[PDB]
Amino acid sequence: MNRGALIKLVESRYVRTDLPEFRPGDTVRVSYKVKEGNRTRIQDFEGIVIRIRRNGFNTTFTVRKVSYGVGVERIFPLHSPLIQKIDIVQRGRARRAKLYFIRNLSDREIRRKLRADRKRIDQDRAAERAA
Amino acid sequence: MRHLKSGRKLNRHSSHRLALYRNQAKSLLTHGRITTTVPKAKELRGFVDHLIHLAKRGDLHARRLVLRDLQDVKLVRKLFDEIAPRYRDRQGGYTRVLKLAERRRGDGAPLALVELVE
Amino acid sequence: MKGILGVKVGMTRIFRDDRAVPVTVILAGPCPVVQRRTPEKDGYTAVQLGFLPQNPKRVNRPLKGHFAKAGVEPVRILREIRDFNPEGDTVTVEIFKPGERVDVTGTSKGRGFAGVMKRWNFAGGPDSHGAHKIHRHPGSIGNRKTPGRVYKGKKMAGHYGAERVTVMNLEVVDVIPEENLLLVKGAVPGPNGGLVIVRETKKA
Amino acid sequence: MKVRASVKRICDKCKVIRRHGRVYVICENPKHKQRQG
Amino acid sequence: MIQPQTYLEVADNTGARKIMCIRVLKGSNAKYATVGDVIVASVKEAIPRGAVKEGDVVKAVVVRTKKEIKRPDGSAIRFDDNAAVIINNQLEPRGTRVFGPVARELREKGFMKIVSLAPEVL
Amino acid sequence: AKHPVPKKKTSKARRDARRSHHALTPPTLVPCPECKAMKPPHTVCPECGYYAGRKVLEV
RNA sequence: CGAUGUCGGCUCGUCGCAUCCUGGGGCUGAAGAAGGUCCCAAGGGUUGGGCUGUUCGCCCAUUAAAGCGGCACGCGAGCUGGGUUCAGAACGUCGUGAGACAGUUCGGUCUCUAUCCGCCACGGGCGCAGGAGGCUUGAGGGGGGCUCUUCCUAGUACGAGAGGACCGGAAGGGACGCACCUCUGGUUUCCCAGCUGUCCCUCCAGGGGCAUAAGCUGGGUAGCCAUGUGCGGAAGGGAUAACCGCUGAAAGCAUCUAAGCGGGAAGCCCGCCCCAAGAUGAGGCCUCCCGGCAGCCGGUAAGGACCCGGGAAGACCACCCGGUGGAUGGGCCGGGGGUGUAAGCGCCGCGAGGCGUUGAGCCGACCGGUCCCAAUCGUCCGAGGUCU
Ligand SMILES: [Zn+2]
Ligand SMILES: [Zn+2]
Repeated sequence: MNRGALIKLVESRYVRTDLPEFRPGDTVRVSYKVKEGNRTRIQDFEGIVIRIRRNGFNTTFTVRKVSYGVGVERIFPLHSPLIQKIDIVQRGRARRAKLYFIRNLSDREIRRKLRADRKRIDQDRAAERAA
Repeated sequence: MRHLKSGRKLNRHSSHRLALYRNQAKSLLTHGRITTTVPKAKELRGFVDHLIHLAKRGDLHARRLVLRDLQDVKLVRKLFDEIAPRYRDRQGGYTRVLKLAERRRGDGAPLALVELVE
Repeated sequence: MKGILGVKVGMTRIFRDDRAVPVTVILAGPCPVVQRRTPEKDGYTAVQLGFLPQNPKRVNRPLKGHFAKAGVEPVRILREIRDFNPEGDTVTVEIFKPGERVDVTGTSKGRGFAGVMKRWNFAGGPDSHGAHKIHRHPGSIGNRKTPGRVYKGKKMAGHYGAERVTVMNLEVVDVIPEENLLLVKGAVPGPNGGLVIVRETKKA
Repeated sequence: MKVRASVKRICDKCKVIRRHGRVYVICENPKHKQRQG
Repeated sequence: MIQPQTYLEVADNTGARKIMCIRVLKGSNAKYATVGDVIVASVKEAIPRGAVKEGDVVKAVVVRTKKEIKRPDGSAIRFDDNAAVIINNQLEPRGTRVFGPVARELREKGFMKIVSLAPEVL
Repeated sequence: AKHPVPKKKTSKARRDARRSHHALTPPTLVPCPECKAMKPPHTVCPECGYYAGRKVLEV
């Protein structure tokens, strides 16, 4: 018995697969389904992915944006069905897998410390090219 | 609770544990066989097998990696020249541990000798 | 009363109804019965389940004869499900169904000679204001000359865990027939790979 | 149920019983209901 | 997880600025306070000539928590502050308009006034 | 800590009683299949200096 | 009085019931709700804070409530030392004075080793009339036991209205207990990276030591954890307390009682969980083993132990597992995971540096594979079954 293998199997039926790969420092708008009252709409959270803890299917991430001069840190199950889709608005090239320090920096400082990833951006331009 | 936590402390703090491993490895490559307390040897197995593995890789990067620990030119030379090739075919288990018959008189310590595999 | 042997393979949450319902995954089956505790023979009702199978060259003659009187391959561990007469000869996860309530019995992780705080949640002592060398002691442990002793069962240091433990009224999140895997909401006692016994809940 | 030691009649309707080893001042008036104790 | 002695930002136009949680109106001995929780606080900082002055002891509602908050989806939200809304004794927002985002649990606890008045419910 | 102290003297029988469990088990040895000499298992026979039917130590 | 450490606080509780809440009930100057009182009821709970050395009390805010007490006004070989009450100092006051206070005020050494009973855990011996290997049972024991809010019933009954139900359901809470680490979050002592000084390797580069018993800093797997998550308080049965009864004489009537029967509580027992045959009453079931001088010896059988590789098992011991058939551990490999693009090279830049190489390189546990290393080789204990 390969216990981790078995966990792989069980999680297999629930793995979401299509979402765009991204790294910390990138900026993303999350199509996240929301159940307000009775209906369930989809609102979007856009900010920096300040963190990605990778635990296979249980891998999760956190997004950070300043709503009304108030930094809202939001966390998402990477394979949640409620995540309708992910949108890479920006390839912020950080230099660490965790980016907690931006919690205490002015927005100008933020943009300065996070520069666009020329490589990955040039790839996405290189990608998004159908037959 | 030492649940699944690997690696002996050996009753030495961090850097002394490390420098112990480095000096032990130095002596071992310098002699092939050495004598040490059993737990030191068992903790010494992986620390040597790893360096020998980097010998089997043999590139410059491995030279500076293993040289981070051995910290010697000539010794790492002998490592990458005689030690690496003789273990060119063996995947892992580059050393052997054997327990000695008599303890140490001075404190009754159980003695065990470490050797590079034939 | 339905039950099955099983092993705690690990925990994980999954998504049912937009809920990340955390579950423990449990390799239960297949469990072959080896001896049925009958009242005429044993004074009560139960069966004896082998899980997991054991090396034939690693079994003593007594157990071997015990599987010769039975018909099962030599199997490592053998336990009894009290008050359970399975018609079938090898119980599997099929006896349960997702959404069914169960109670699980396992041995919690042995915490060795547990201190008194970790073992009973005693407050201990302050970290400053002069607390002399007593930051984790239980303080007083009794009374003066009357009665002048220590009552039985006074909470103290000792082995916290490493003991038969049963969490109850768990829910079968999902069964996995092909794998003999079972999904139960909440956490199960014992470490991963530690043997466990899955039983129908006694609640109502 | 007035509890007391000196249970007694109040009105003529106050009937007394030794019910289960105790003395009860039973009557129509629930106020008159007395239990010796 | 807000507890007594905590300072809270009042996210509306009542006049206060900060408050001190001095109780948690959730059972008699609940340890902490969190989103949608009704605490009792005191006014430690108020704008000059506000509706409420310092020393006012008023029931509030926790609308933001610097401590993370889980949800049955599994998602987690967490602010960079701890805010609250000075309400009346009827769970009604005493202030007219609120500031900053808030948490959807207020909907989950009959605080639709705050949710509507919220510039950004989350 | 008020200096705990033995209340009474331990009788001889009680002292020996606690000293019951102090026995020194004989260190189990086995004969060297190389040199037929007794020795503890799982160690090189210092007589023969061999182990596992082959030489290791330089006796 | 050849010493029984004195208030207070902390820790830990255990117990009483003269019960504060929760359970039940009686009466009411009980319309309903809320009440008052009394009776039964000790299972559980009985908050946080300000003041003060304080207990006490007042107050703040709550709660269902914010019980009174006993346990050397419990608890210092468990802590503290705030007060009291050593010596110093001062004040008011008394005294001529030295000094005095119960008046005040500041400061003021609290003593590592547990022998015994006791308690918490773990073992060894023997026993459990044949020896073993498992599985259990369960005498008895312990844990637990809670409470609230909301909603429907139903704005119904009641009530002029106000207000506002019973009972019966359902949902959500708080606190507490158990377990677990999927999620959040914390440590994660060298797993990754960066950086400063110094010295060294080896001049550069690239590295190492020291800066703590990590130099600092940014992260962090596992494991351990709460603040994270899951689960629990059952339901029900029985006997019941107060209480309410039915039948009913004594005693034409009546009477809950005398015969009898019933209901009837967070209460008791069981029921739930765990321990448990040293339960010497040593239990039961299954399977295995089979001579010489009640016995006695013998190697033995089964089997076990030592030994060894270990282990979410552990202080030791113990427990579990493994032993060439073996994946038990160390390697190695692969995956996971972390860190975050190694060096070297090439290019650009006067340079600091940057670009690509390159999600690179390293990589503790984690998940599995590979017998490369080593659990080698072995020795010993262990049956001939008490008698009616
Ligand atoms: Zn009367
Ligand atoms: Zn020899």
